[PDB]
Amino acid sequence: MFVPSYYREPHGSWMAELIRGNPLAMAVINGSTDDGPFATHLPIIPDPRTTGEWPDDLTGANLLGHMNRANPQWQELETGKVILLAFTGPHAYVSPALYGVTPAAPTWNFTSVHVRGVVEKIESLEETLDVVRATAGSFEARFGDDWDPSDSIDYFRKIVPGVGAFRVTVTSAHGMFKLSQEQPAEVRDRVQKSFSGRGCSRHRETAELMGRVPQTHHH
Amino acid sequence: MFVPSYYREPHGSWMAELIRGNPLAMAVINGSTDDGPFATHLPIIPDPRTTGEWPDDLTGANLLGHMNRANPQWQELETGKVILLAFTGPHAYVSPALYGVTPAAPTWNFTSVHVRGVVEKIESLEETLDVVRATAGSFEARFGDDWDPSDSIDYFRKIVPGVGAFRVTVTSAHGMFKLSQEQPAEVRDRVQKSFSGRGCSRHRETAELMGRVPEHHHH
Ligand code: HEM
Ligand code: HEM
Repeated sequence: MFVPSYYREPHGSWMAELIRGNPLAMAVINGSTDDGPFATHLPIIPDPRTTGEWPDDLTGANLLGHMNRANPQWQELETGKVILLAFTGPHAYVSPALYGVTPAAPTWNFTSVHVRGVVEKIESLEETLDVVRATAGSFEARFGDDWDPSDSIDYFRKIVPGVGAFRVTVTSAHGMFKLSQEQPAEVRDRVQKSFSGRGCSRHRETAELMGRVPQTHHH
Repeated sequence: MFVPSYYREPHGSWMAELIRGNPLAMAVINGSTDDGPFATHLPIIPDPRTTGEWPDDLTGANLLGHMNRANPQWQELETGKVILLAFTGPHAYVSPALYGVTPAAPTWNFTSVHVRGVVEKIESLEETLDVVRATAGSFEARFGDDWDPSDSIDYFRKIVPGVGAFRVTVTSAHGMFKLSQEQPAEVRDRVQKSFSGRGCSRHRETAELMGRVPEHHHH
């Protein structure tokens, strides 16, 4: 991932936070020269084993995902293949009108974590079930409404033969936190102020992240 | 793009619409077997000279983008290479507690357009400057606050040698509009109703899309 130094994650935990808050990744592997790469949007969770052995920069951590086994990308997920998982968080277009500075150019503030690693296909029926149930339980607790899977565990087992589950061992993770760090403090405050007053949560989230980046040229 | 039949764009114009509102694409090309694919977030516009604005049918359309020429992906972007541009729109986790049905599994409603095409590198500095000026002007009208670049056109010339601009001639465009179409009408209404009341606009945006649609995912 190409990241100018002033847009790198302010601390490694920001990557963890973004991955956990936006776990529907784009999973990308090389394809043929004529087809281009494969890409599938699919849910990713940290492997619960990694919680007790957490690496600061996520290197060597294990993530889990699944996809449809009818999806052509599944046939290509050979164990040992390199994979990219791209997670995106809040973002918003920045009008130069908020800068109060001339000259200037517009830009887009945005947040992204690119994780690279090696795929291992999961074939076991029980381990596949462990993946989808841990994904269901983690997402429901974080984003849901106290739904109880207990009456649907047998339902999961009925449909689990269709699941293509896989593990990613992380070889690198990098954050792009493009939040006006190139601008003077007075200029970032003006954008952040304008973004807070929008009321559209995505703008508010972007403003909150820009406020937590310490004082550190793009465009 | 792998898309179950019931999640495909109901009309080609939905894809243009999504790209229009979320033009910061993830631009992806193949890499080496050891590196994995290249991926860069960058802004995409229709070529004003040809396509001009967004058409229902994107096949054969000409798009333009740019990235930093110092970005390793620029070196690998040979003219004639295939590229993927992935655009994402609104999305939201769906708790089964909204279904009122047992058993069930959770899911994530989301929207995505994958555009594939053939790359042509732009080398003229004036044409490169044309690309970024058209991008800034288009985005400012759509997302900004009436900022006038006139006093910054000389600033653009100063920094434009760093711009790697490129054209994509589109060979295919496919939409993933995952909006609970696998669920019965009463269930879709109930999820959509809940998304309207959340107050996070991303949820409202997802609800508005579910309302526009008149199947065995997780079934
Ligand atoms: C909890 C959050 C979950 C999310 C967000 C989620 C999301 C998804 C997505 C987006 C796909 C399509 C992948 C592709 O395009 O290749 C998929 C596939 C699939 N998932 Fe999940 N899933 C979740 C949990 C579960 C659970 C608990 C099960 C139970 C076994 C399950 C079973 C399946 C199956 C069978 C498929 C492939 C066939 C189909 O789409 O029905 N998933 N999932
Ligand atoms: C709304 C309008 C624009 C947006 C959203 C935008 C966005 C971006 C992004 C995301 C990158 C990073 C690409 C990478 O990671 O490799 C970039 C690079 C660049 N953009 Fe633009 N751009 C816009 C307009 C312009 C204009 C008008 C110019 C004037 C020349 C310009 C000059 C550059 C340059 C020189 C770079 C490479 C070096 C750097 O990032 O500072 N951009 N732009």
